[PDB]
Amino acid sequence: VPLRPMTYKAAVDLSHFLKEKGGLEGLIHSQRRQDILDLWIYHTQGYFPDWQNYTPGPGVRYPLTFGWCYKLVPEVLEWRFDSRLAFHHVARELHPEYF
Amino acid sequence: VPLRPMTYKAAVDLSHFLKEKGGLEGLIHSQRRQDILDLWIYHTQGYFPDWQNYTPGPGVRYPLTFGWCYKLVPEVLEWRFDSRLAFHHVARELHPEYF
Repeated sequence: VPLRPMTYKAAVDLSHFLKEKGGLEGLIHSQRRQDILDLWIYHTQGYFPDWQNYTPGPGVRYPLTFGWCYKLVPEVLEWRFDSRLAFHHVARELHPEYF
Repeated sequence: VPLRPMTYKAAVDLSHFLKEKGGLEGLIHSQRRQDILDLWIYHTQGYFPDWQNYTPGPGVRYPLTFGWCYKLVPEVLEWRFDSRLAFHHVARELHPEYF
């Protein structure tokens, strides 16, 4: 599918789709796992795999892409959904440098 | 100045400018007062005066425009600044209908 962009719209439609039809919720996090997810989406939906970044730790890793509603919570981490993320751009609040 | 749009960028630059050089902070709210502010900005900076809407009450009136960081708190209200507004689109969280 046409190489498209990761807009806030996309980030939710997709963020949503992963909850209502999938076991990402809870699933322990690993770089390799993220990559197959990232590579998959990129092929399935078409978004270039470089948007799924989280804040640097320690603690909770808030997504850098507003709209994407999944943070990584406890360094063993899990894919924890959270919809106040679809409205609160936490990661920008904490790390304004990144934006 | 060229009739421009009220983008999140503008909404803060402007939202900021009002704190660091003005007594809007606290000032009791009235429709008429808002209007002279709205009409002024529109002339000064150039933004068509129809962006400064807040949520319907009771209670706190969160701005409908993300970026604009001023809510109306207590029905006598005041122009109360708040920067977690530049990151949290509260009004969309509460009233998803409006968006």
